[PDB]
Amino acid sequence: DIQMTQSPSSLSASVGDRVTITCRASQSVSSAVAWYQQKPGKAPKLLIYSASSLYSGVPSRFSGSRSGTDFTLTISSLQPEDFATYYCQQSSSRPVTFGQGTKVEIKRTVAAPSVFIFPPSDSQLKSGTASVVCLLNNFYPREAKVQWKVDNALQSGNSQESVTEQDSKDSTYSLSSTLTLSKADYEKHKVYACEVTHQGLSSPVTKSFNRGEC
Amino acid sequence: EVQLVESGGGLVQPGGSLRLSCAASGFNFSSSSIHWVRQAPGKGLEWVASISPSYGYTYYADSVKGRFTISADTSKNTAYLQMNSLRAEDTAVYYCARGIWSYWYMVYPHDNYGMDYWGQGTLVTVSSASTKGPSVFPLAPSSKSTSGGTAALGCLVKDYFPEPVTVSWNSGALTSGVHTFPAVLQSSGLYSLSSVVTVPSSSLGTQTYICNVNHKPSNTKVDKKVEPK
Amino acid sequence: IFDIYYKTLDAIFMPIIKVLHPALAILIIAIIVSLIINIATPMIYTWVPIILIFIYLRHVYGFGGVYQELNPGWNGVVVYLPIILSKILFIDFWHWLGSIFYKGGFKIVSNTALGWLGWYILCSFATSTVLRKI
Repeated sequence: DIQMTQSPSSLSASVGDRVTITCRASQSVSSAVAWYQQKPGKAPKLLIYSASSLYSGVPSRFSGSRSGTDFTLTISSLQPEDFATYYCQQSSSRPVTFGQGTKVEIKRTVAAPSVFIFPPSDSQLKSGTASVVCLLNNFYPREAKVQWKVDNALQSGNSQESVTEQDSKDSTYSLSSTLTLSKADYEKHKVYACEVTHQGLSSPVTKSFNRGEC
Repeated sequence: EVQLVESGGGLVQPGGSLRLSCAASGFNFSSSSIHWVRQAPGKGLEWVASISPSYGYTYYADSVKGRFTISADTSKNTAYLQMNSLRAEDTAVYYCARGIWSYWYMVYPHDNYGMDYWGQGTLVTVSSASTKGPSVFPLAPSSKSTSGGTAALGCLVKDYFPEPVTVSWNSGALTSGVHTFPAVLQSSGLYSLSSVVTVPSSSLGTQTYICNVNHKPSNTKVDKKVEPK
Repeated sequence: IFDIYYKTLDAIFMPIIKVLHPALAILIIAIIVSLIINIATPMIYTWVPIILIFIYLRHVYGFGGVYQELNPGWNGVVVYLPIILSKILFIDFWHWLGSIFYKGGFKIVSNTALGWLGWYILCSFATSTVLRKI
């Protein structure tokens, strides 16, 4: 069985830079190889086929090359709409196999996150469950840590966070951590605080509220 | 003027069966080969099966071999993919793709060279988890928020199955500032996602803000208005 | 008898069978024997190589032919032909067909019109067509 090892796994470039992706075949294959661009939540599209043949409509800014068993995709001048995950497929033998994928991202200046704390809604309290939400908004890079404090006590295992994909404009991220606990535990404490540690922040930022207050 | 429309996706119990159809238009179905390529959630692309109508060749992957049967009806201009003994790992979006054809095909059949056109795919979820409607809870903006800055609204879509749920603010009239975080699977087996905007503090009291949640698998539809506490 | 002729020709043509389009595979084998007939020229001598050609082509693209064994599915059909297959005439096929077998006897005569056999085939074909629709 044929395997295609694509590298790197992810990289951060900037507008106007020159990106290089390598796809190494496991064994001897023909010159027939394709490179695919896939936007988030979209179907993959064809950029290069036959390793060197540029597909119609794809700007000349793209291009492929073949060095032995090492096929390579090359974006001469990176553009804002070229940011997405790129795959490499070998169609010269069955079964057909793709690459692990390469995730390309913009690089921008460090941006401090804007923290917000959201108390659980009364509509949800009466249902027997309480969820408090901490929100980091528009920051870079992705790496950030949120610390939940309940009456100055560390919480563990009751925190779930999801981070959005990089924004199409300012190229920032957004992370949200929801603290889910039973309504009985929520009514036992006053101080509810999340602690955001980030590179754009000289000191960890703790946004907090007090239960039963305005 | 070309396109491929997948259909027949949805939730199915493990050990059941589902049947997907690929309606092609704008090109010659009798000539170009048809391919099925699935993408597991968060993963990359995977090849399931490929077929060439007219000549009738069938190509299967060792993963779906025996449980999957691909076929195409030249008269209906459609390509079918039959799925038996479905398992949990087969859950993923299924893209229908047209092979790209070069004249070298005439001398040599069987040569893929690539996929030219990819349909947006259809989602297929294999699990025993039952369908559930999502609860819509508001995320109220704080009064402490900065005067001369921006507040933060939000809607908490919690405990729904299965994916996906679509969230829009003011029925699409509110675009800038929206951040719909990826849904996360709770330990309970129910997905939960949040949707927050950035609104000018001065606009809080006077201007209305409503999120419109829709969960098709459960048919649940909710329009929750978010206002200060 | 059957195995010696099969296994011997299979091992040689297998490389160029799986890869080459069966349409071009036949066209080359046909244009070649056509020129093998212009070099040698006995008609019973020529039926011998063609009849040994027919048997192997059947072993290869007939039902269960080594080709259908290599590739599943495959409706059949070694080529799809446009316009030319729809424009080819039976009368022209018969005259050329008769050129190889009549040889001596009734001359071709004018276009259209048939010998006894041609009319028997044409009417039996036209008769079985209108009765099956009933």
